[PDB]
Amino acid sequence: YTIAERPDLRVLRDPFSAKPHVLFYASKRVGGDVSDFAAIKLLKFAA
Amino acid sequence: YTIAERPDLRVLRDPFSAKPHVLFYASKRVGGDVSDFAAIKLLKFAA
Repeated sequence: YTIAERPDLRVLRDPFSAKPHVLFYASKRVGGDVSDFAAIKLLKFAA
Repeated sequence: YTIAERPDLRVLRDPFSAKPHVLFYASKRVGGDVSDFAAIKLLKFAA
């Protein structure tokens, strides 16, 4: 499993959009699916 | 014809209002009309 990420979390705040409120906008961006299909086995409980 | 203007291009980026966007607001200002009415003649195609 290969996770790709950017290791910092961008933070913004704005009295400018809503006037009496502050509205903290924080976001980080991150993603990943499997790189190697032979390296993960699963336990199915059915059969 | 006399053109009056400011020689720049004011850029204001706005992460705040359109929140997942950046929203560059750029505005220069310019005006102008004819200064010497004798120095422009026209070709009318009618009559």
